[PDB]
Amino acid sequence: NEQEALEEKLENVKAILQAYHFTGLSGKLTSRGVCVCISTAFEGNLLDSYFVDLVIQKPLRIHHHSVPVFIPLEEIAAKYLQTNIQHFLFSLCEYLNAYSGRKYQADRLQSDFAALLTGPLQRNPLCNLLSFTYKLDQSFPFCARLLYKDLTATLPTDVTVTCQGVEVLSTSWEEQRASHETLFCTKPLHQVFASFTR
Amino acid sequence: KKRQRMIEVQDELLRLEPQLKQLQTKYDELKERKSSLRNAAYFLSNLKQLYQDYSDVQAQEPNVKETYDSSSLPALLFKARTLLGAESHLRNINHQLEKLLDQ
Amino acid sequence: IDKMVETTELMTGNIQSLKNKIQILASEVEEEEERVKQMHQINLSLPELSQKTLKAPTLQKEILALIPNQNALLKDLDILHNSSQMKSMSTFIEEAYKKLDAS
Amino acid sequence: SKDLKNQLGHLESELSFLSTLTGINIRNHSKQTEDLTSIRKVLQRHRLSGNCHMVTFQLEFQILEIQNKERLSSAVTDLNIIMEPTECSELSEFVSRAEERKDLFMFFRSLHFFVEWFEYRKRTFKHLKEKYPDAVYLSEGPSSCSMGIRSASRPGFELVIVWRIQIDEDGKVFPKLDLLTKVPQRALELDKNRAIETAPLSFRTLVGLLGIEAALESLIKSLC
Amino acid sequence: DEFMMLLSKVEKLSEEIMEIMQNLSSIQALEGSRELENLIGISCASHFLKREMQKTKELMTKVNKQKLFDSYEFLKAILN
Repeated sequence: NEQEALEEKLENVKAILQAYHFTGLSGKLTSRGVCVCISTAFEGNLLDSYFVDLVIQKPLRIHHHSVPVFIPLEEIAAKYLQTNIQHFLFSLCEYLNAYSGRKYQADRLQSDFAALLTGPLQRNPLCNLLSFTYKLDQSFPFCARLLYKDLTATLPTDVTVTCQGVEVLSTSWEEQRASHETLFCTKPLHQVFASFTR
Repeated sequence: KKRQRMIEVQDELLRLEPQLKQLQTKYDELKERKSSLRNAAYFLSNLKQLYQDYSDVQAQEPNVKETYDSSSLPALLFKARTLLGAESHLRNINHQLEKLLDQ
Repeated sequence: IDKMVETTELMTGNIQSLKNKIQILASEVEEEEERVKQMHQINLSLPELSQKTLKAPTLQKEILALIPNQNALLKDLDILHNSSQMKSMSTFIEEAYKKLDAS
Repeated sequence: SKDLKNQLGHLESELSFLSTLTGINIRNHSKQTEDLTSIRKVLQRHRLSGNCHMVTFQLEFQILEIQNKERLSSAVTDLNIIMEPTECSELSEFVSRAEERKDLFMFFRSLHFFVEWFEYRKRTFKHLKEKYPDAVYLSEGPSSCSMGIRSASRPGFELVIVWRIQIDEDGKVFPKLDLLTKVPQRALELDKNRAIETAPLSFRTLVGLLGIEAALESLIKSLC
Repeated sequence: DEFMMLLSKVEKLSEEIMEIMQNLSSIQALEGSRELENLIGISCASHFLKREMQKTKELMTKVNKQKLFDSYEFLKAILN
């Protein structure tokens, strides 16, 4: 009777909410307000997800969250909480996606291509500064420094490469360093390393 | 005794640095703001005067065979966009036609 | 003490000089920032565009440097703009569009 | 059966609230599961249609969940989206870019920003259409990129404002404004001050000085 | 009903508008280059326009036969 149709509607709406769960940002109604779930993914590889608690009463306040402290959420909250909360959510999505992508690139470099790297690469918690020396198999030592002056993009804002411990003696080193600089500036980190390793 | 002098001098130096930075930022944004405002005012006044002192010569000859220079080609080309896109525009309204007849 | 007191005294002198400069510039800018809007009105909440759009390359020069033989195409572009067939076609399209907007 | 009706109503209200907050209204969703075990590999195919307030879409993708002892890797193996055949070529270009990049969230966010900028453009053009109907000639309509300003005293003198919305390679969305003037050489031979060649840069400085609609209304008043 | 007259006159106009469309090869020469098609917005291609006009005829006749012609307040206006 009506029970079967009611159960069908219930399962349909549950499936619809589970479908919203995959769009990246989800919301749930609670007593104090709305709990928002934010998801991060890079190149289709899903990663860790976080949550934020909000209060509906005026003025809008923040109850608690699990976002890492070094993420500058206080200023963006102060300047977009009261107007266009959806724009606030989208900007927060931008920040988390960029940070997760940068961390994923750094971790993939650390784990996969450990043979070419000689010593541990210096990394900051925000993962916006990298500096490492590498030798690729003759022996062509290089040192690379990448600085990410922006926080909403996964591509370096400026990259520099130098030859340390050896003087430039042929155009091969010059073309190699120019190609490395261009690849760093345009293509992702691990892609080029997987490219010229063969 | 001199250690306290060390500490305090470093204190005022540190607390005066940001004020200098802020003043520099305010000055070098205000300069360009004023320059841009003046330039925009000049352009607007000049364009207004050009239109005003032209508005009569067109009335003297209403249908003169007037051609256009190379600078007017873009706009004319932008006028031809729909001319080469009208059929495609029809497709859109044709789609809207179905959107109109979905009843 | 010697070096760092010298540094901070030079810095505070520069701070005072910059404060005087910004004060005099702000006092001077007033006359022109009311003079600009003499014959023009002083001033729908559209957010202000970013400076990247302001510093982006414009379209007119790109079009001019992108298409060759300006006159070889204009010699017929003017003729077609003086033709009435596509003018009537454009009037028909405009009438259809305003009919749709009327609903 | 009143409690079940109450729960259904509450779920419907919550769904409507979430849809109007996020801005995405979804259609029916279909799921298929395939087990390909050699350490476990599962292939899940999802299909769903929907719309964002102005534009519909239909997407279908498949993901490969690799469950292991310590890791659970999920990768979008294939995705395929279809639009309705609009006249926005850059929309199709971005659809192709997202298809060849195999990513989802940036597509949704870019679509949201694009429809947001489109709605501001349409609302701005239509307001100025009615504010000064005797000096505005919207040749293509409020849902287009062109704006045509013309004086009824003389049809020869008129100019156009081009407002475009562009999507970069990364995925961001930014607008751009320019003007094109169809001026006869009679004005060139009349005025030797030569204030027409600098119109683009000066106008772009003007719009960055006091706003967008302010510059537009100033131009309308000057042309009046 | 002037719609019949306008349709007839545009149909008679079509032949010579495509004639003048094919008069010059420079317009055909610039075709196929995306550098202008993306700037103008869609494309520069008008070759199936015959089918377009011959298809709009029945559609328009059927249309004539049928005669088709802050955050607080925003959030609170939805919960009601």
